[PDB]
Amino acid sequence: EMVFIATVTGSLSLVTVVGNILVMLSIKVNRQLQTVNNYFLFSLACADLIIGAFSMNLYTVYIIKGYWPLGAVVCDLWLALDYVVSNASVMNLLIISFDRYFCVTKPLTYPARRTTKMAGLMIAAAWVLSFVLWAPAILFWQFVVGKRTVPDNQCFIQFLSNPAVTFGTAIAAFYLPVVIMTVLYIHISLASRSRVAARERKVTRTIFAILLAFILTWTPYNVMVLVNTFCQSCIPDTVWSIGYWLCYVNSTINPACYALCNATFKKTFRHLLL
Amino acid sequence: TLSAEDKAAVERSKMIDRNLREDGEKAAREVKLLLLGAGESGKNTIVKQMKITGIVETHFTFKDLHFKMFDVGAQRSERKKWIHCFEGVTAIIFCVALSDYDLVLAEDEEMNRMHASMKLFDSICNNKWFTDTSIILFLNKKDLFEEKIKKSPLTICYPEYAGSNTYEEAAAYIQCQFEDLNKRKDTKEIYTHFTCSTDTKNVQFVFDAVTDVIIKNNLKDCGLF
Amino acid sequence: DVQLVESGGGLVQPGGSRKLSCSASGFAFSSFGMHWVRQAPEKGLEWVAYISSGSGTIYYADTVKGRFTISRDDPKNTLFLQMTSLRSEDTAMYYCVRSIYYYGSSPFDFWGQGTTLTVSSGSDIVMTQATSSVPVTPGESVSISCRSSKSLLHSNGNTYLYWFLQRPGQSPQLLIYRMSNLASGVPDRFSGSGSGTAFTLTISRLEAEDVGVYYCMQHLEYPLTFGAGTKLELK
Amino acid sequence: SELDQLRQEAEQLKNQIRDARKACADATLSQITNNIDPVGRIQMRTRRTLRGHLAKIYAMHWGTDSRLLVSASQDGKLIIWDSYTTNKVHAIPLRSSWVMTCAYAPSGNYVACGGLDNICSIYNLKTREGNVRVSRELAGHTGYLSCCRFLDDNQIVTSSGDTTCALWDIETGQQTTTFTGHTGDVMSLSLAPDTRLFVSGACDASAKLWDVREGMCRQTFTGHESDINAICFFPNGNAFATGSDDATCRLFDLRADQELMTYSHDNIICGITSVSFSKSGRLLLAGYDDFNCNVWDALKADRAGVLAGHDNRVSCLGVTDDGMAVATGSWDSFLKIWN
Amino acid sequence: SIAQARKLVEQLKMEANIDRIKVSKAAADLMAYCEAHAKEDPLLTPVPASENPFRE
Ligand SMILES: Cc1nnc2sc(C(=O)NCc3ccc(S(=O)(=O)C(F)(F)F)cc3)c(N)c2c1C
Ligand SMILES: C[N+](C)(C)CC#CCOC1=NOCC1
Repeated sequence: EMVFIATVTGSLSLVTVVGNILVMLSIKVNRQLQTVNNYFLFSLACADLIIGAFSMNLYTVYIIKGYWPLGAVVCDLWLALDYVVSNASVMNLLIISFDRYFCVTKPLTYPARRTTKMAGLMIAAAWVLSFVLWAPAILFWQFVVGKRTVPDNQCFIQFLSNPAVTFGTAIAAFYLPVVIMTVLYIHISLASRSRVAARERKVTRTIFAILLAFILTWTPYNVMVLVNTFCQSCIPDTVWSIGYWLCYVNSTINPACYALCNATFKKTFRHLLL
Repeated sequence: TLSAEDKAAVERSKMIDRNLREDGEKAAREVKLLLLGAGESGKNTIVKQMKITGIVETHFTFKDLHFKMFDVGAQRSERKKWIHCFEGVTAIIFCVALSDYDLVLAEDEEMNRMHASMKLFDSICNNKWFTDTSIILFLNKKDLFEEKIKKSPLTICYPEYAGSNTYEEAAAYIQCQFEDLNKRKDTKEIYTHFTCSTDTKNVQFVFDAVTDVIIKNNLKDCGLF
Repeated sequence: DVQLVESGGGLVQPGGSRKLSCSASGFAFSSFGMHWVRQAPEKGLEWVAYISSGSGTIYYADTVKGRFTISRDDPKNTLFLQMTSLRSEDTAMYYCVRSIYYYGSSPFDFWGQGTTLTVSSGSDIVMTQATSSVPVTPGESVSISCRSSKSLLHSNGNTYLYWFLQRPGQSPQLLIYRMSNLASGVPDRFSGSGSGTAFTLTISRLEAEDVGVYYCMQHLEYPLTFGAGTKLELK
Repeated sequence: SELDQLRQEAEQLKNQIRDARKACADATLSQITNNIDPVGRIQMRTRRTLRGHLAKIYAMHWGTDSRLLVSASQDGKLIIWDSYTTNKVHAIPLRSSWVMTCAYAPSGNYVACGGLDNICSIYNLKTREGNVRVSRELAGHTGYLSCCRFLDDNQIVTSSGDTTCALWDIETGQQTTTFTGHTGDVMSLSLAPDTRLFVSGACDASAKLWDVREGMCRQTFTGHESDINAICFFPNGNAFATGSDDATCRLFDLRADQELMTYSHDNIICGITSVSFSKSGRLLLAGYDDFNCNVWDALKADRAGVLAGHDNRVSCLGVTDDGMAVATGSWDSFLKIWN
Repeated sequence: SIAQARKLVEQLKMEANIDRIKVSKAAADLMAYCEAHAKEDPLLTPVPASENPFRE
């Protein structure tokens, strides 16, 4: 049953785009949700919209056909798009963690010194950092070595076989932001308790939920990439597909763990659905 | 397109806009407290501690945090016509005199001041405008209450009291009855402090409670709560 | 009371530099745009420079562009005109004029006394005051005519024509602002009637303090241009 | 039993007034205007949106030129706007930020404001120094000041929460006349077109007509079941309309001395905050707590239309002197111009 | 409260003794005023876009 897989993954893409568009509509329709904290959610939902709309579908035709017949230029454009936007999603999560940390730890000074200019600066910094770290190396790695090692049939990145570049990209994209996010959210959990409890347990359940989602989606692929550059044949194509799909499902479930947690978004969601 | 005087009028309007935005930011960084309580319940002593007709408005600054406090005790008009003006305050400071547990009201015979303060607290705490607003409760005159509790028992105000005439049990009973008048336990918190004579631990208590309220508000803004 | 005092005049060698100051007292100085207007001794008024309230907009006349610099210091309530490369034509008496702009305001309402500067040795709207002198007697109505090369009526319904009176030995005084509106402190016998490009200022029951030179100014477009002035004298 | 006999005499007088009112009620207003055509459907769009206030707007008032309007909000700022170009002509900082009413003088030279400070402040707009100064502070009310209206540049009528209205001479700051009789807080007033009479609605569910010169209550109108938040005269001056907390508006007539029409719907349970009339008096516009404004056929009591553009309670509304536009100010910190 | 009682009685006297016309006449007068000024009301009937200051 090959075409059934295309239908279920298309439905998954539909859930991703409809959730992220309904988060953007919740921010714009409702006046009471247009806050500085919600601009980061806006940017994150735009990145997850891009991932749901474009990155998922080309992987669906890739897995159903088995090989990549579209071409080699469109393959490089797809890789640069998927990688840059996915990194931007992770960086948006990292600056959401930093913003929440500074809000809880310094409640009296930090929301006074956080403007819309600083929110725009950090969103721009996240997208610029993702673009600079992922687009030139993927577009130009073949030119740097002078040849295209990637077979035309299969679409993947040429520098995945190089150990140093893979370790640098993996450490920068995932193994440093996940440890920064874990430390910051642990300190958010500790700071939340009333020095002067239901509040602490509720926010700690929220912290554990979002951290478990990020770990259980991004981690399997990032493990496989490091394993692959040492042993090329160890990972069969099906496992590679699982890892990438899970990375996509992170963007699918992002407007549930982040947006829905604030009940005003739930009110605006249920009103817009009916 | 605009004439020269139209362009200069637009420029004046934009200067007015920038001054309004700066004044709005400066107003937003301050803390607003609504001071309530029965007459002669220690509100004036609270104002004198914090400081160091119409609406009295007291400013002070503590640990680089600015506080406006609004006393509306001189308004003899009906409360529900103007209480919605204080919908966005940070907290409500409610003063209750403990020594009034045996004193009858002077306006109305055979009605107790403590029951009247409980009815006022029940009206304020469960008001539809203050569903999320927190309450800092000050139980004033605890030394006069400890002097009175040796001779006059609590049973003349609370006949269902089953404890002894010692200070701590009676004070805990009054605190528990005031905190169980709170219907919306989940959405709001009530902070309770006893009077301190010149210790100045009340400005510190208000600071701590307001910091807790600001932390909870930031947690609600960031979506974690 | 409202007061603007100018200082910094004197005799300057040609090609030199000088800096005029205008001290303001008795009004909210930082809410008014300010103008410098010169007056060569035989000739009439000529607009020089303008700085807006809050210093966001600065305009110059074309014959002082690049040489003159207008500035304001709002905490000290002071207006500066730094003038370099002074030519012989720059010799004039200089006035600082306050003007505020909102709906219904009256710009150019107060003029300073002026400081004297002596230097030793195409698309502008042209306002024409054809008659230079008119002999008149007290108690007689009199009309002063101004003519504009361009229609001063804007699309918003305003006609931007201003009438000023300069008594002998005094600074100019605002009489009529925006063609038909009379100014504060001006007697009701003055009236202003205009139809796009031709304007009339009517003085019914003329008195002894109405003699002097009457100027029409447009305020539709920068640079602001004055008429040559119509003089009223007794007998 | 002097107290009881005067209570019986009062009850007898009330019975006589009720019978005299029932005598002069041959027909209703609905029976006479049953043959006139309905106004159709009134669709008014938001032409302008005035932005700048950062808190709830509690009152607004149009200038008599129909282009300039003052608005009062609880951020502590009176803003005077130009409706045509959405330009801020003036921004006046208030000494007390708890303001509930604002008025703009018919000459245009002054504005007034007041609120929980129990003081009516008069601000001069045409000053030689170029700014807006406090020209006068009127003190003497012992409750919150709920409404104020200029008669001319020297006289002003205020209503207050101390159950009294007052006519003030501005240049000496003295209460020339005090109007007493209301037992509850007077929440609004309205001046007649000749400014000889004014009506006031209070929290005792009653409206009183007052002579300005002789200082007496001419007529009292009942019928509402709750506090009368708003009141507004009919353009001829022979009728007024009241908006109350019982979700009804009511049209009373001064010469027939009784209620003429009730404007209510089963859908509407929220109280009315503001009422006004159109220039012909055919439309009655009312702001509500449900965040909307309703336009009623004032002769037929049908809902002619809905002004729905605010995210919070419509706290105030007004119609220009030429009847060109309706301004609605609301608790969501915006004013909207509709036509 | 004899003063307040007698003041309420005198107030109800001066409110009782007024002249009152019939409701039908006042209703006819309000209807006549509303139809006498119908064409002068911009809210009732929309004006052209050129005439309307806010639209134009
Ligand atoms: C460095 C590197 N080296 N090799 C590969 S190959 C691959 C991939 O996904 N191929 C398509 C495919 C083939 C087979 C299947 S599959 O049987 O699971 C079925 F049948 F389609 F479901 C899925 C997808 C990569 N992403 C990849 C990478 C990153
Ligand atoms: C693996 N997939 C292409 C599906 C998404 C991606 C990526 C690269 O960016 C990230 N790596 O780990 C964290 C960010």
